[PDB]
Amino acid sequence: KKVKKIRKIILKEDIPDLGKKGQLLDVRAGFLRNFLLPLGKAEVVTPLLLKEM
Amino acid sequence: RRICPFTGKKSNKANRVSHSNHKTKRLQFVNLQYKRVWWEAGKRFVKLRLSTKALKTIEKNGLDAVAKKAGIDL
RNA sequence: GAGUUGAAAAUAAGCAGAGAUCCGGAGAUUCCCGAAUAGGUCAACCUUUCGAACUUCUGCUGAAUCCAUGGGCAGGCAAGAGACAACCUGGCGAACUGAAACAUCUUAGUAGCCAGAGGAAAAGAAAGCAAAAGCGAUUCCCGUAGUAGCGGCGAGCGAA
RNA sequence: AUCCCGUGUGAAUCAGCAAGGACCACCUUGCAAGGCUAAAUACUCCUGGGUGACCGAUAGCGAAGUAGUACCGUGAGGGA
RNA sequence: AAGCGAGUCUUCAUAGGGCAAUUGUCACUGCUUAUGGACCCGAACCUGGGUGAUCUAUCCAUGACCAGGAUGAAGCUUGGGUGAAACUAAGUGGAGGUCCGAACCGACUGAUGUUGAAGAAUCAGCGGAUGAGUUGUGGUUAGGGGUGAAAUGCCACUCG
RNA sequence: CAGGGCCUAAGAUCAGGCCGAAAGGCGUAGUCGAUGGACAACAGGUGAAUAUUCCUGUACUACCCCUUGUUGGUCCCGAGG
RNA sequence: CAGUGCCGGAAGGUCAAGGAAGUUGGUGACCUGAUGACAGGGGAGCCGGCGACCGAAGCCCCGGUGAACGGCGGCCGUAACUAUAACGGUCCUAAGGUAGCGAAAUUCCUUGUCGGGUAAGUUCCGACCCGCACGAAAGGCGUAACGAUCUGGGCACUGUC
RNA sequence: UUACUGUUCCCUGGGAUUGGCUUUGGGCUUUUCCUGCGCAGCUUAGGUGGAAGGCGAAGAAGGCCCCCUUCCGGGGGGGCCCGAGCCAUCAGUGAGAUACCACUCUGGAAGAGCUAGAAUUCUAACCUUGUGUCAGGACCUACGGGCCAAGGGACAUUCU
Repeated sequence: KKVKKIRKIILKEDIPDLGKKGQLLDVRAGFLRNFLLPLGKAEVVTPLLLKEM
Repeated sequence: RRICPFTGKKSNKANRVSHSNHKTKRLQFVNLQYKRVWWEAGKRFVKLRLSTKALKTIEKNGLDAVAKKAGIDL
């Protein structure tokens, strides 16, 4: 019926699958909620933090 | 109660209609489900009873402005 | 300004033309129960370390946890609790009835129940009506009008 | 159609958005997703005045004396 | 219905036909009609919120009672019988959803009593009476229910 | 002497805690709750109405004072009962 | 083991919500006709209608299961006198009642017929089976003991008479 | 009650809570091909356009051979060999070259995207448990709270 969107993440730690600490490979919102955001492992791409830093 | 503390979503008094237009009551209520969401101002999980629209707020807007919008965080 | 100690007579003693009784404004006391509140309670009682218990506020100390939170201690004329006929608002919310039966509908979002609150409450300052002409928040009354409609196009319901 | 909600998806800022009874085009009107406000208004457990083609002890309040009393019920309650 | 208008609709047609070509109003009183309890009395009922498990139907907790008298199951120990068994006299014992029968519990028959002494009893007998017993006190389940060794029984002389 | 100043059973109320339109429902600590557990008085007389209660005899509980010792004691905790 | 119930099964058929290729409609900048008082076509955007195909369980289907629901038949004929049917054929079902019982708490006719009991017995007991309309866990047939159970008879006993 | 209309328990699908890896694998594409018996014919007429030039020796006609749809009539190249041609208007012919290609078809592949479904597991969501550990004046081997551990696990749970 419907598909849920994909949320952007910017890394802070080496993914054992795809990304080494700095890539912008966007995966899933639930993979950010349950796994990446509590473990200090990814962040949300915001223009206030990415563009000026 | 079946209310979400962040967004004030309550149950819906909404009848159900059959083919012969017979109407019962069917109190219709939200999917405010048990979760345990990470909190950045303490770096720790909080156990909450969240509606899914409020889930979309605390992932979209962040838990700080939503929890201060409700007024409670502890 | 002339007699008083209620109804309510009698008796015993008073109180009073340096003004009693009484009336009015502001105060004081208000045992015990009852929100009842130190704790219990089988209401008007018991036990008491004689205590506004609990929630809220303020202050100190500050667990698992670093900041926290919880707790504990303390202060406080100390904010709330409880009551209220009807109206008002919010929520749950019928059925007998009418349809000459009855299920859509009506009775009816009425009664009842709970919560809240004031002398009124709700609403209320146009993301509005209207129609090429115009009005300027909400509420209430007369009217349009029993009209346009809605409805097993039945019973009925009925605006703007 | 307008208005408000349940699940899920999910915009635009004035060069726009919403409404004008499906909807589209043009015009007109207004600026939702933030709150607060007196008056006119409805009622009587009452209070203070004035009335009554209202009653007069089977009436008028249930109640003109102990009246929600005596009495009945375990109680809710009924009730002179 | 746009629309036309002393006309208009139907039509190829005014040929014909339908309907018009005009008419007071506001009150009071009276009779009827419509919505309300609607001429008065009367249901069995339905729904909502409460009150009740002192009666009674379960169950729980904690206590108490069951006079007196009969029978003698299991076991045990002696002694018979073989190298041990199987089994039996004889005592001892006191089991029972045992028997007779009081308190107690219950109500099978009959008579009385039917404005009864009594809204369910008296009298004469009757069934159980160590149990699936009886009872006191404090409780428990509450009506779209409870409880029921199950009768639609009982839930305060009320229960489809 | 019988209850309370002691204790708990069934059960109730339940701080916090979970749940739920409201009212409230579930439930832990805790607190109530005797029909139970613990605790010390009997005989004679008096008497219009009172007697284990008043009088007299003998007792028994629970604390204080008076004399010997001790420096720790009370409560919570561990156990028997 | 037919129908129903229950269990199991997956091949196929039927199949909702929803997704979706495609098709189609309305509006519409613009282009054309137009002795009419207007009309025809139409890009994008927006709003829709139908919709090939996917789409589970259920259901149809298949197989099992009577201490699951329940049901267990008619028609005639023929054996050395009268008979009666061991036996036979036929129709229809899923199958046509097995043991035992049997005028029964079940039997209408019926007070069936016989035997017992009685002077006399629509009641009782023992039999036959023509069981209107018994029957095997809605169990069937029995029996010691028991019953304020129903019912038949007898002794003793008496105002029941 | 297999009367009607329904409701509820329950089951089953789309969404959400809801994530990570790889396979089996049905439909769309990311370029190229083997590929086509109306006709008289060097030939089994793939509907159109570019058309005097391409494949070539970085080794072509024709002989050695593996494979296939098959109307076994006729073809493709992997290896070796061979040694200077396959032609091009030809006449047939609505429409022409097996000299060449941008496209693309009834059938499939090469490595890749997208979407199913189903399966494998991991833990981090979610569920359950712990007389395992810590905690305040003291306990929580009393519910519970923090931590840790184990079992499941994107299933189950809850909602529409």
